[PDB]
Amino acid sequence: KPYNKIVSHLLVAEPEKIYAMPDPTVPDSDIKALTTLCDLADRELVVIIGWAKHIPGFSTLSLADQMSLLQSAWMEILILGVVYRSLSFEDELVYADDYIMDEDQSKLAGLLDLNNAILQLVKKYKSMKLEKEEFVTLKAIALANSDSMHIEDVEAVQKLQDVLHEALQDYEAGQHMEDPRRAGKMLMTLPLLRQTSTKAVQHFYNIKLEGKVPMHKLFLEMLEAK
Amino acid sequence: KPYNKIVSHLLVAEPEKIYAMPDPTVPDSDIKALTTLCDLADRELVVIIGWAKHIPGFSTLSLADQMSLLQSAWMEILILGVVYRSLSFEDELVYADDYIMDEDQSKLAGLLDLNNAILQLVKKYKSMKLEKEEFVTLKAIALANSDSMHIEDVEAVQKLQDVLHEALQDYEAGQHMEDPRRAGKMLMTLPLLRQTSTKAVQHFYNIKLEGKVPMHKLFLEMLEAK
Ligand SMILES: Oc1ccc(C2(c3ccc(O)cc3)CCCCC2)cc1
Ligand SMILES: Oc1ccc(C2(c3ccc(O)cc3)CCCCC2)cc1
Repeated sequence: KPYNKIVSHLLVAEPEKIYAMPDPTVPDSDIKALTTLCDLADRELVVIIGWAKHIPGFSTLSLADQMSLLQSAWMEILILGVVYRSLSFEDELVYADDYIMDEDQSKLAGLLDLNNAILQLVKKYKSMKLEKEEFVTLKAIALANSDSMHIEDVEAVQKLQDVLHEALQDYEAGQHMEDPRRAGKMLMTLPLLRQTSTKAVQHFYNIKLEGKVPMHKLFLEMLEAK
Repeated sequence: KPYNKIVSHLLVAEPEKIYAMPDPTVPDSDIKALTTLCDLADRELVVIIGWAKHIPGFSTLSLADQMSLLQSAWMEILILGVVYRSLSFEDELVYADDYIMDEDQSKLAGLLDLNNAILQLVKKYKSMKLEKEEFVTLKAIALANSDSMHIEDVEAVQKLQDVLHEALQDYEAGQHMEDPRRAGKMLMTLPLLRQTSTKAVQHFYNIKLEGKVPMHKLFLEMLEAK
């Protein structure tokens, strides 16, 4: 009756934060900002692949299904990270401790509209007082619930969805008795995450095609997987 | 302890079906198919505005907030309708009783990819054995949970979300004791609905800009509202 083991487990499995390391020799530009961001994403993708797979049941899926889930969910997982890191800030996005974007910098990078949607996600979670326990559980649910069209073992993926959903249910029933509908409210934040991810993928795909911003192999593989 | 009044109420508030009435004098073409579809959407938008509103609390919102919710959610509500009408079919979308699209017709209309996503929604709901009670409750939740950036009374909209969520919870606790997580599973279908809506809006906005397909005023107002 002290809280849910899956939640406890996801908390200890949480990766250490990564630095963006913008090149201090390079003049600030939209190209610099986008290059720095895509480089950070590439490195975070490695972390995410390693992180997944720790999710109970995930490593028992075929490598194909593991890949399918990751290829569908990666943008949502990246976005939920920057949202969480940004909860204590106002109108700023904490991509990394050394890379915090305000409205002006978003404009300069051509990301004002996209970043404003991310800020909408932040605003909603601030109102809800999203906890770390809830954040890690939602990242794992976003992975399991990512709607890949290419899944081999649909029943096994549904089972993963269920284990993680039950964990959220249990956590909320124990920790948040004042709100018998909090788990559901948390699940109801997922559509805006999906919407913002969908738009972010299209945006960076367009940037990929325009050919002006260098991108690493893994990030390109993940982008091209949609 | 017989089922939830909000669910009962949404069932009786369900609009009658509408016909597409493709013009039988016009040769089949992508233009004919898209014109017929946008015309059907325009007429369904009127129905949806009338339907909303019957949702408890909805008419008590400012006209601004009523409009904001409708302008954000309309595509999701239209899509959930064609999904529901299509549950008893295989690889076909029942836009209307007189307008059922198979894979070949989708290709001809340039909607193969979009319609395939809608078919993914259908497939998931078929597996879950979505009921009419659950369909109408999800349409109302999609309206309340539509993430407009323009809401005046955020607390009032959150209250609407909560009333409808509680209705789903209650319905599932009474009707589906075999699955204590069914309400949550239903909420977890909303991200794919949002994703498919997001893509459909962009697609028809592109068609709007290309200027080849005639569109009526209300449909244009709703499209331009995103
Ligand atoms: O932790 C993150 C989150 C998002 C990101 C990206 C991002 C996504 C959306 C956005 O509005 C800004 C940056 C960088 C650019 C490539 C896609 C992912 C990078 C690291
Ligand atoms: O009941 C509906 C549902 C969707 C539709 C549209 C639709 C949406 C998505 C899609 O893949 C096909 C048609 C018609 C074209 C204008 C947008 C809405 C019309 C009536």
